[PDB]
Amino acid sequence: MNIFEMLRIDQGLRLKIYKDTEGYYTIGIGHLLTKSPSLNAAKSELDKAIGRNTNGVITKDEAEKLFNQDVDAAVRGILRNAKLKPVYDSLDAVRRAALINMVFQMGETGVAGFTNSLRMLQQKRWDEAAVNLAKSRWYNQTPNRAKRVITTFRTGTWDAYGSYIDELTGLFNYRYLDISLDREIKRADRFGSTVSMIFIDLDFFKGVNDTHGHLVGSQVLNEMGMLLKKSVREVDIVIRYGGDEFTVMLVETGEKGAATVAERIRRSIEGHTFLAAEGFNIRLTASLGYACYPADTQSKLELLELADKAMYQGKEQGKNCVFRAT
Ligand SMILES: Nc1nc2c(ncn2[C@@H]2O[C@H](CO)[C@@H](O)[C@H]2O)c(=O)[nH]1
Ligand SMILES: [Mg+2]
Repeated sequence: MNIFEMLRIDQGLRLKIYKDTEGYYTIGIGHLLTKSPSLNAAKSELDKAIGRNTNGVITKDEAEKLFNQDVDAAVRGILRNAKLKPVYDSLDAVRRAALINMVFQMGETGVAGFTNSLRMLQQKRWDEAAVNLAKSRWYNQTPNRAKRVITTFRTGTWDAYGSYIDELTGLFNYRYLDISLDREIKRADRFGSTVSMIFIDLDFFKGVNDTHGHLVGSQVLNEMGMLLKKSVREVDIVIRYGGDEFTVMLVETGEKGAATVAERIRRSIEGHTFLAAEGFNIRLTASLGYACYPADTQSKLELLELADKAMYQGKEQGKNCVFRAT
């Protein structure tokens, strides 16, 4: 965990322009391009910011450079702010990340208005700072993010963000499904775009544990996570759940893209030899099901239900297959 991954959890990563909660054109890890209603003005600013003719689309490397520029500007502003500089200078690196996080969300002036919280932070009175931080419009507006940021100030650890990471595979875990889904569905609702969910369940995975032992099976799941990430884009969200069950949430594409990605995943699993560098010859297939929002449903919960039912239909009809919700 680090400040990039922390803000990616809180703000997502997007490689095409989207609209934030106020309707403002944004890209990357929460980089506001403009408040202008003009998409053209947003694209002209994006080209200046990246230093390329982007037509509204950037690479992950570009988004992370833009993010680092935004962190540097937040720190330089903190250091020029008489109320924030002494607190920042006094904090350790993790708690500085929490302060920067607040500046990303609400701006420097907003953070500087946390008079009593800042006092307690400068005095290392962590529990009192956490109580004071929650007495704010910020906490009420975004309580889940504020609780994470507050826990980071209270503890000085990354644990509130690490609890979204699956230890075995390094993928996101089931706790991230709520956050990521709610966020990309809302962004799609504002923008008129599509979100698709793909459920993937390995076929006969118990047979790997039976033949090679559970430690080998766990390494197969780790390699499966790597293969899924290689098969999708950096804006797509890959989660493990549980056991040999994974989800992929597709962002920034449509129904045709969902079909293409699900078929690519199925084919890539079927063609892959697992643990080959360790001398194994493990072969697997998977059953996949997917559904698209808003085409197939206008309920996020139903979207999950339909993709899972489509996957199970594949399981019942021979496995090694992809079904879209009917
Ligand atoms: N090796 C291994 N097997 C698992 C893990 N999680 C679930 N499983 C097994 O995968 C099978 C899925 O049906 C079940 O027997 C689970 O016990 C894991 O982390 N490692
Ligand atoms: Mg299975």
